[PDB]
Amino acid sequence: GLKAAQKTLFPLRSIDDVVRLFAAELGREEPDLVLLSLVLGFVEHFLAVNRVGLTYFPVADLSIIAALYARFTAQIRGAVDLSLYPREGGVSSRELVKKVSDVIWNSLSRSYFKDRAHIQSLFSFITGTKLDSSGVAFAVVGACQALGLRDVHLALSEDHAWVVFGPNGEQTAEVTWHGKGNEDRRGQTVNAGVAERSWLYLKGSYMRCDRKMEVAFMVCAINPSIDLHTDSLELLQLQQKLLWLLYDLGHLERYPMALGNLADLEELEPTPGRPDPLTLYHKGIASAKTYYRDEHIYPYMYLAGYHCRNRNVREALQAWADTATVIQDYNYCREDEEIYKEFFEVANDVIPNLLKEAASLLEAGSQGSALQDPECFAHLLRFYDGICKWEEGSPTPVLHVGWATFLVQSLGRFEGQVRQKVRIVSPVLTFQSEKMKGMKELLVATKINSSAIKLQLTAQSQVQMK
Ligand SMILES: N#Cc1cc2cc(CN3CCC(Nc4ncnc5sc(CC(F)(F)F)cc45)CC3)ccc2n1CC(N)=O
Repeated sequence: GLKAAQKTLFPLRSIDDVVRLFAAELGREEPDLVLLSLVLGFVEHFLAVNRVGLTYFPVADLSIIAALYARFTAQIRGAVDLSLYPREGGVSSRELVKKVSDVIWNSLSRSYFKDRAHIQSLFSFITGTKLDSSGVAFAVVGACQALGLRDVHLALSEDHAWVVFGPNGEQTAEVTWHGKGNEDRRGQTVNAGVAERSWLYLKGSYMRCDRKMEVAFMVCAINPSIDLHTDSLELLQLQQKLLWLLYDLGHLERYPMALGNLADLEELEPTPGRPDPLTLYHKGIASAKTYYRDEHIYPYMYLAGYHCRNRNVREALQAWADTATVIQDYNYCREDEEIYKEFFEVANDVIPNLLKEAASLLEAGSQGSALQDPECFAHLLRFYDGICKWEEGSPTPVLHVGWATFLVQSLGRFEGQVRQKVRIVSPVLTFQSEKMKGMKELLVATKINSSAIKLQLTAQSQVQMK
């Protein structure tokens, strides 16, 4: 509107007043995305971007928020003439969605760093004419709600955002960019990406948000970071409370990554009487299994990261083996580079550092070490198996000799007598990839044959002539 009933909690003088606003909005038929995003971006601005003058909480006065809201609705209503796009069926057309996407896109500053913090909200859009990639998608959905287009909803993968709309909410449209130096496909469907079985489009098992999930998205999108070394405790507390509000109302049921975010917040500062972080990570994974065919990677990455921080080697390896078991049934496509980067960092940095510490601790007499547990060696092997299987049939390869050195080093952290105890069947482990099936021979020698490993992992045809 803003409607009279939306205004009665103002001014917001505290974290808990913001929470009350969210609770009130979530109790309405259609929570007001524009109002909520402006409020979050306002408080984020004054708690993370510019804390000059801060004494407790940046009071959000109705006059200030209403004026921001008016700037948004005036910009959208002036630019989008709904009479030019007649709505058949109480649903929107592709042309109308593209128009809204154009209006947001064309409003943005000509030149800015797209990867900077605090450019996610409508507050950034109105005051700085800056949005990040998924911020543009959110803004298009907020603009469509403001226009009365109840069918337009946010669609989310693990690295991208677009909208669904139209009859039965069955249409898809690109509304923002993806990555850096990819050609924009705004206006198009996502069918080619679903059909090529890329991770970016999750084989079609992406999130199709309702309004409540779009609220959850903006809450996950809060960025408490003040700088590299410093987070806003106020914004961490706000995000954590809003996530629990959403959780209690049922709106994180179909949002795996939000559960992982909340688990991470609880690890940092536990809320008395709430589920442990581990419980929450496992609920994230359950969500992915239940609603998204177990086709998501981050629920397992979140779990693994928690075990890695707690130096739980065994359970970190199991979770990373599970991440690889998901990825194996995708094709590695152009525009999947963020998930390649994650797997690369885990294989080539995180696991080696973890195993190096484990090796030192073993030398010092640790008992029950992952390095003496053949089931842990099997998890490491299943992690590599899934990466190798991922690469099979992909249009772009994954592995290269830069991975092989770390594989040899990681295998060698397990003594031969531990490695011997895994039974590789055609602990028991079965390999899905042809690369690992050929490597089986090499995996039990007391001294691993480094060169042969390297040849098998990279499928390098020849050794040096001279
Ligand atoms: N092990 C481990 C591990 C844990 C872990 C945790 C993270 C944390 N990120 C996990 C993903 C999370 N992303 C999200 N969280 C909620 N909602 C959304 S919707 C969306 C798509 C977009 F942006 F809208 F286009 C992304 C996304 C942002 C936080 C990143 C890499 C991680 N790793 C891999 C690593 N390299 O350490």
